[PDB]
Amino acid sequence: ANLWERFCNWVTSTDNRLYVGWFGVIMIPTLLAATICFVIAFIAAPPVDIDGIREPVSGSLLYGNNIITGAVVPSSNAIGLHFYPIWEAASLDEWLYNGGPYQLIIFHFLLGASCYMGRQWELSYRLGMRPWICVAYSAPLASAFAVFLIYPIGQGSFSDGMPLGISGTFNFMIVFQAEHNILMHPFHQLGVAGVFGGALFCAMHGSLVTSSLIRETTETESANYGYKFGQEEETYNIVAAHGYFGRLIFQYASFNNSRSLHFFLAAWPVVGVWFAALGISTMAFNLNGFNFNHSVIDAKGNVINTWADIINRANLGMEVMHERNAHNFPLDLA
Amino acid sequence: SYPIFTVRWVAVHTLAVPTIFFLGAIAAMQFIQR
Amino acid sequence: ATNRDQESSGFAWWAGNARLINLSGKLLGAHVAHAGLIVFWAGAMTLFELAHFIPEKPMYEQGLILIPHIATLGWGVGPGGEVVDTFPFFVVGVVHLISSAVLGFGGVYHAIRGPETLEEYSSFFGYDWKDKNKMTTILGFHLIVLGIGALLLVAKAMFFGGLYDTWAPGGGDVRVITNPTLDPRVIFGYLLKSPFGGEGWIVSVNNLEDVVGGHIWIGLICIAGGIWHILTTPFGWARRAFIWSGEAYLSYSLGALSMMGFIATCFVWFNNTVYPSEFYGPTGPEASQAQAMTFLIRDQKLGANVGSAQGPTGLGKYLMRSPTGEIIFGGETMRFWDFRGPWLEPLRGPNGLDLNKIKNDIQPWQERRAAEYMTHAPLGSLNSVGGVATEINSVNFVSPRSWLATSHFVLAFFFLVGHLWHAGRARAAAAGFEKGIDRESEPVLSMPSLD
Amino acid sequence: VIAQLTMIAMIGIAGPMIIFLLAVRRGNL
Amino acid sequence: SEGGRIPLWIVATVAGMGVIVIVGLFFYGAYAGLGSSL
Amino acid sequence: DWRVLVVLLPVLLAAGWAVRNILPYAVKQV
Amino acid sequence: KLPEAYAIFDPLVDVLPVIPVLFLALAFVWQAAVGFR
Amino acid sequence: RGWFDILDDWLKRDRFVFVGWSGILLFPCAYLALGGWLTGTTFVTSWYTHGLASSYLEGCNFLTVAVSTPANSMGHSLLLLWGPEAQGDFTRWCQLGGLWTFIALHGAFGLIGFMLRQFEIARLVGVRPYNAIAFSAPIAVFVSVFLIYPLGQSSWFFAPSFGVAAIFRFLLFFQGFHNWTLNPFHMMGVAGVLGGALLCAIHGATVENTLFQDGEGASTFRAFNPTQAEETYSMVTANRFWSQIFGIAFSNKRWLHFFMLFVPVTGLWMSAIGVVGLALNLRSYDFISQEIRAAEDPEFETFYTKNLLLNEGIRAWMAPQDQPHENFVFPEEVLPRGNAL
Amino acid sequence: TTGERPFSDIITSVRYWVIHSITIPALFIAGWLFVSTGLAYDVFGTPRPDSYYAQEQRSIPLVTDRFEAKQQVETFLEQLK
Amino acid sequence: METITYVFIFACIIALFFFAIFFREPPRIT
Ligand code: CLA
Ligand code: CLA
Ligand code: CLA
Ligand code: CLA
Ligand code: CLA
Ligand SMILES: CC1=C(/C=C/C(C)=C/C=C/C(C)=C/C=C/C=C(C)/C=C/C=C(C)/C=C/C2=C(C)CCCC2(C)C)C(C)(C)CCC1
Ligand SMILES: CC1=C(/C=C/C(C)=C/C=C/C(C)=C/C=C/C=C(C)/C=C/C=C(C)/C=C/C2=C(C)CCCC2(C)C)C(C)(C)CCC1
Ligand SMILES: CC1=C(/C=C/C(C)=C/C=C/C(C)=C/C=C/C=C(C)/C=C/C=C(C)/C=C/C2=C(C)CCCC2(C)C)C(C)(C)CCC1
Ligand SMILES: CC1=C(/C=C/C(C)=C/C=C/C(C)=C/C=C/C=C(C)/C=C/C=C(C)/C=C/C2=C(C)CCCC2(C)C)C(C)(C)CCC1
Ligand code: OEX
Ligand SMILES: [Ca+2]
Ligand SMILES: [Ca+2]
Ligand SMILES: [Cl-]
Ligand SMILES: [Cl-]
Ligand SMILES: [Fe+2]
Ligand SMILES: [Mg+2]
Repeated sequence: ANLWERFCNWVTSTDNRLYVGWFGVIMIPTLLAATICFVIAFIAAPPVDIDGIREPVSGSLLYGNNIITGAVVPSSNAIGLHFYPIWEAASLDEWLYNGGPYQLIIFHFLLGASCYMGRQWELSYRLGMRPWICVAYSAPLASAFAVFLIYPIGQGSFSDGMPLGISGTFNFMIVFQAEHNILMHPFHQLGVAGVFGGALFCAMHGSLVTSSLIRETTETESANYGYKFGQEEETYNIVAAHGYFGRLIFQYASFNNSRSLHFFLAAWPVVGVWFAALGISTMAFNLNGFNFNHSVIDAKGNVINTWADIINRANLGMEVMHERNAHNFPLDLA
Repeated sequence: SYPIFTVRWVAVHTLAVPTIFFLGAIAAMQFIQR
Repeated sequence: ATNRDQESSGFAWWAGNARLINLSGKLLGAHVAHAGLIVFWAGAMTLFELAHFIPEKPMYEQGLILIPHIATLGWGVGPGGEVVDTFPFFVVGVVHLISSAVLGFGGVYHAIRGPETLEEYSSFFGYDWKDKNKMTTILGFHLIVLGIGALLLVAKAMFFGGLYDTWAPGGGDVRVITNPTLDPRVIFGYLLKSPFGGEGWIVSVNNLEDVVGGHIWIGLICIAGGIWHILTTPFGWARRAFIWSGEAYLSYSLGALSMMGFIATCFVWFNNTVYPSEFYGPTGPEASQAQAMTFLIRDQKLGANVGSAQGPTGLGKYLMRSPTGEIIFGGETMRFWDFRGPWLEPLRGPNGLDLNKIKNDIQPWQERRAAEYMTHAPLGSLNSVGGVATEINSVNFVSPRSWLATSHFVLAFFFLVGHLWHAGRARAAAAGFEKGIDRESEPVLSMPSLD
Repeated sequence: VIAQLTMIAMIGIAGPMIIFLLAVRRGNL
Repeated sequence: SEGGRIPLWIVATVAGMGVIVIVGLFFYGAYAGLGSSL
Repeated sequence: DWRVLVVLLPVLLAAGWAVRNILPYAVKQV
Repeated sequence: KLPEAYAIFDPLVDVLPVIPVLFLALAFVWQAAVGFR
Repeated sequence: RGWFDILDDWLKRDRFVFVGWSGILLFPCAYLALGGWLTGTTFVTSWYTHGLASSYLEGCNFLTVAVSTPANSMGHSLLLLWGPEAQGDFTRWCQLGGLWTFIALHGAFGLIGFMLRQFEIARLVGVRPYNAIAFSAPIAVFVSVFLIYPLGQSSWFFAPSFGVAAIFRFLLFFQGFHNWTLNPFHMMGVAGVLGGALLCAIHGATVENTLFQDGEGASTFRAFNPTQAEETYSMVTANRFWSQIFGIAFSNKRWLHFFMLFVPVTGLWMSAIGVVGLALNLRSYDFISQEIRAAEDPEFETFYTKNLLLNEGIRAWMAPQDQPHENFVFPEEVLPRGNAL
Repeated sequence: TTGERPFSDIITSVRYWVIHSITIPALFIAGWLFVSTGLAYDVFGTPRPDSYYAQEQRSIPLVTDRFEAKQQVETFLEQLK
Repeated sequence: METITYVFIFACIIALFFFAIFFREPPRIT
């Protein structure tokens, strides 16, 4: 075989400790670049003028941050959605002042994670598997896209993309609530149903299978040793687990079919999170949460507050305080 | 061959009766004007 | 009842349309009936819009998305986009609605009455998915149809009234396009532009000559390509690259539509040429810019020297420089300096916004337009309360740009998901393990351990 | 506002009506 | 009386339509009377 | 309060009706 | 508004755009009628 | 076989809805908590406790109705119907917020009831009681948030009110006043919930995509039998796939499912600990080093200082209506605001 | 199964619908009247639209005393003349 | 010292990734 043929065989080999594959051919360098730039920036990058008003925000550890406060800071509002690679800067110092690391990292990362999804398809194909694990992964991926790419596009600036840091994430959330009332948006509510529900069903399934483990061990050893990797027999009694849960609620609320059950386990959080992503991605174009501000009115016309109006007051606090030196005109239109 | 008034029957109706009454009420409320 | 339960078809009711894969007649039925649904919504929705239409209110104050499409084509409107005659809208609606009856008729017929398979009935209309020749032929037919469509746009623009041109000198107006751009350097030039800020790829097309010429090119390209695919069969490298099956083809088209949906989202969000702001409302950038303009005008009237006014941050309160030096509006709207619009461009000089023009040349219609657009920014709630999320109820408004952008992002996303689904499945089915792993021939069991 | 509800009642029943008629006449459902 | 006399699909269709009607009424109420903001 | 009778007349007419209709099977069961 | 002549059909026109949705629901009525086989 | 044993017999009959001894506690308390919530949200105001409309009767929708907490002046009164506040008057009791304590308490005892149900059925069926054990996390969350937290504060008033938008308000209050997102116990909570969701998703998808072909159908659900001895999917293939994709993989099914119990249960428990802290205003509100630097150096800015500005806005702008018993009057000139907004 | 009649049987039986085509509308109408007669307001002490404030008042009738709260509410209601 | 600590814990975690992956106990089929 010729060199290219050999190379292809290696790339797509099912015997590599970590599968490479063609998606991996793109994934590996982009994820490495994103990772390296991220670590160096998080430790050592100078303050970044996120909002384009010459008010640099310090993100890195060496410049006064800890793990909780630190971040790689989004690129300058002056850049907006312009492409700002290293070679567009007059110098690395300019590049750093304007938040170049952020763009390098999120673009390399979004590409790399997309290829990660593709790679999940690819290995499933090489191993003779069914292909849809990658579809499950599309949910967290879509969310990543929502906060790093789509929301910036809609608002016209990567300065509004989610910061790469813990406190920065919280900042993104609070400003988001101010400007979109995301809590009153049904797609975010479906997202909450997705992750609360995912947690519920995770615990539920975990506990039901654990409850019906077939006795294979003594009391002085871990029950886990009762399962051996690759054994053909199922390790728990699903009829007993179903007897239990079916009696816990009523019989027809419970799954007797393991395939049906596991499909449910996949579908609930995945769909919920799909809607969370779509929530962010559509509030990106300012179609916002329900607004029931002053919706209840008495016979004279006095406003009768509901809990929605209290929410509105909180949001007002966030709105009037955020980016306190950036607005010169009365409406925050992006 | 089947009983009518069972524990299940009771449970069902303790939920269903109030539910229909309540839905009647909320329906009526839709025509209240300030 | 052939193939209409799980036992015989292999497919459960919730995947029931998968039972149609090799029943070309019934499948034809499903498709023509669906086309009927589409045409039906076009017509019905148009009539609904027209019934709810108050001509002296901006379209975008009235939750309209189709009438704007008709108006952009030059039908029904005059200078400034004023509605001068609603009858064309009425015609578009009625004719689509009438046509949907025909399509639905054919669809219902082929779906539950006509030959369930077409192959024994007609070698022309029959097809095998694995028959690469026939597939590329049908593909060819439809390419020719698409080319014809694009040429219909060209013909409307050049020989049947023209198009609404928001950039028309003296103000927006319907204009006949007489010198479409034919230069490939320009046309495909758009195709090679960055999608990033200040570039915008094909979304940046900003004059009707380029649009029309583009559709001339696309029309010829599609007709040529269609003939090509009728007359040829896929080459070897193509054969070895693709999966050749119904589900595979569906997956390819789903990928395509996902891409187009994203592209359209951006188009309606940024572009104000083929989506005139007169009909669709101002873009986000446009409204933000308009606010800056509005208060520059107000404060300058009050005696402010807006060129030298230093804001709190040290940057100009009204005016500042872009990173490449052009004079642009200050405040947050610094992000939107790539915006271009017929109401703002007269203030623009070679170095950007011109201070002398700003001081001496701003017209009342510009003030008006900036105020209108500032106060119809594409922000609003799901129950259509216009404004920022903290605004009180009063104004019933969500921009058509928001409706269109959000809807098509949702659809494009789910169509990407659908592409992954049906591509992965097509691969697995073609290789023959879509139903699961063969216990007696489990591939991993024949592979050396990882460690 | 009565005619809207009447209309949607006629259309809305038109659907299930086809199914019902065919089920009765033991048609090719 | 005997079970199965009324087809489960008819029951389902009618029940479903009823649900759509009452929910429809509630959404109507969002725009009229109390809670309409008007 | 006449309103409680005007309101709970449907409930008791319903209860009475179903009692009337299910009485023989109820007696047979009991 | 529609041309005056057609105005009597205003309620009908208000209801038409929703009809496509009905087809989706119809698919389920139909499936229930054949027991989701 | 005396009356106790006869009763035990009847309680444990295998009927459509199992009753059990635990049912005697569970069903009345769960029924009264659900019913109380529906009654309150349908008919009952919050005018006299919060200055809020909160019912369908008043014009609220599903998102905005709530059964609201009592007035702050009630303190932590049990607020019993026959108690010294309502004195047996049902209407006044509703007006004073009696339904809130009614629902919280019947709810608490209902949750006890439900977990007892889990033990009882597990014991009767012959399984290990890990489902009950896992249910301890819901308990910890309910008890810390609805009971301990307000008991630490001035009154029941600052407990969450039972409603959608009301809960959203609870969230925003915790951000503005407690800086709750900064709290490492909440963070562990988040890690447990999102990690739980991740495990749910990935496990479901993995099982569904390593299925053995056990039938001829393209719809593969029918090719399973609850009574079958064989694993329905390939653990070996699953293991190789994830080993080559992520670097590591489960190889032990028992450990896998125990872990699925462990992550979200532990997460919720940690969040509970944090809320118990917030009961005493024992917050993770600040980083002292941050504040010392920022106070001395007007050019030092991080996302932490940014978020505190947001909190200060929330507090000033929400307190007067959210805390009406305080009679706050904040003149315009003292409201914190950035430029223009 | 657990001895009860299948729901499929019951809800598709003629007798079931003879019973419930009466009992369900009756209940619905009862709730309707509970609202339309105004009884709901008085049972639960919920303000009608004209009973949140007296005509020139703009102060919420907030309960401020735990043990004479009842009397406070009564006073507040009298204050609507 | 703070920075050194943060980066040190992070570094130990990465090292741990390496051993958990390439020096895991190999799964063995029975
Ligand atoms: C746009 C949506 C759409 C369309 C066009 C189709 C089309 C089709 N489906 Mg699919 N399907 C759909 C959605 C759709 N489906 C949905 C949402 C589901 C999940 C509920 C399914 C689940 C499903 C299953 C399980 C099966 C199908 C089957 C079919 C085919 C045969 C139908 C048949 O013989 O029934 C007979 C139905 C009747 C006799 C009742 C009347 C039906 C007609 C079409 C009603 C027309 C109403 C219309 C207003 C009339 C206008 C007249 C006017 C123009 C003059 C047909 C091509 C079957 C198939 O593939 O067979 C090979 C099959 O087994 N479908
Ligand atoms: C041109 C577009 C297109 C076409 C022709 C198909 C065709 C097919 N799909 Mg694919 N699919 C698509 C897009 C498409 N899909 C998209 C965009 C997604 C992402 C969600 C999928 C995800 C998907 C999955 C997971 C599966 C399929 C399957 C199939 C096959 C069976 C479909 C069926 O009978 O469903 C019957 C229809 C229903 C059961 C209706 C579902 C109800 C939807 C979710 C309601 C949506 C809400 C609505 C928009 C708004 C609310 C309305 C309400 C209030 C009335 C058939 C070949 C099946 C397959 O693999 O076959 C081989 C299958 O398992 N598709
Ligand atoms: C391209 C799609 C599209 C867009 C952008 C619009 C936009 C608009 N419509 Mg139109 N319309 C559409 C399709 C669309 N519509 C369809 C399909 C119908 C038939 C139902 C109509 C019939 C219609 C009527 C009768 C009216 C409108 C009106 C409007 C305006 C107000 C919208 C509103 O308040 O929504 C409210 C928002 C919702 C109801 C939320 C929808 C969220 C969906 C259900 C989520 C779906 C997600 C996904 C598809 C599900 C997949 C499942 C997953 C598991 C895979 C707005 C301009 C109004 C107007 O002002 O006219 C002048 C009006 O009266 N529309
Ligand atoms: C669009 C897709 C499509 C396709 C591929 C077919 C294909 C077929 N049809 Mg069907 N049919 C369709 C749509 C379609 N039809 C529509 C819309 C209707 C309602 C009118 C019908 C109603 C129908 C009936 C009642 C019958 C068929 C029959 C047939 C078969 C014989 C065709 C023939 O010999 O005609 C010969 C070709 C001509 C006479 C020339 C046609 C001239 C065209 C219509 C002029 C317009 C062209 C222009 C591009 C239209 C644009 C429409 C677009 C804008 C929407 C063939 C398999 C027959 C059959 O199945 O026998 C068993 C049959 O009896 N069709
Ligand atoms: C509906 C549209 C359509 C579809 C589905 C097809 C499908 C096909 N064409 Mg056809 N073709 C079309 C329209 C279409 N054609 C038109 C309009 C023309 C005239 C321009 C042609 C002229 C044509 C020729 C000359 C040939 C084909 C061939 C083929 C076959 C293999 C093509 C392939 O591998 O593409 C995949 C695309 C590639 C492999 C290109 C390189 C990959 C790069 C990386 C793509 C990057 C694009 C980028 C993502 C897009 C962003 C925008 C960009 C401008 C920057 C396939 C059946 C081949 C064949 O087998 O004919 C018998 C062939 O030789 N076509
Ligand atoms: C296949 C199938 C299906 C589907 C189907 C479909 C989808 C169909 C469609 C169909 C269609 C798509 C139809 C259409 C129709 C239409 C019509 C019938 C129309 C008419 C019209 C008229 C009559 C008009 C009138 C008027 C005028 C003229 C003027 C103005 C006003 C008015 C409007 C009045 C289903 C799913 C069910 C299932 C089974 C299979
Ligand atoms: C009209 C108009 C215009 C124009 C346009 C045009 C001219 C366009 C063109 C366009 C084009 C020209 C496009 C193209 C596209 C392409 C694509 C989209 C591709 C795809 C591909 C693929 C998908 C592949 C894949 C693969 C790979 C990569 C590897 C191997 C295997 C396979 C094959 C699978 C303008 C703008 C001027 C203006 C406006 C109007
Ligand atoms: C244009 C026009 C027209 C046309 C019309 C049409 C075309 C119609 C159609 C219609 C239809 C097409 C209808 C349908 C309907 C449907 C429905 C109404 C359904 C419903 C459903 C439901 C309710 C469901 C339920 C269920 C079941 C069944 C099972 C599962 C569960 C559930 C519950 C989901 C006319 C003639 C008027 C004339 C004038 C103009
Ligand atoms: C509190 C109290 C009590 C109790 C009472 C009770 C127990 C009640 C109950 C009540 C009830 C028990 C009620 C119920 C109601 C219900 C309702 C009101 C419902 C509604 C529904 C709906 C609205 C639906 C919706 C939906 C969903 C959910 C999903 C699907 C779709 C739809 C949308 C349909 C007593 C006397 C002891 C004492 C005093 C206090
Ligand atoms: O950048 Mn970030 O935050 Ca979205 O609004 Mn406007 O701009 Mn800014 O203010 Mn609000
Ligand atoms: Ca009045
Ligand atoms: Ca050909
Ligand atoms: Cl901020
Ligand atoms: Cl500004
Ligand atoms: Fe499992
Ligand atoms: Mg109302």
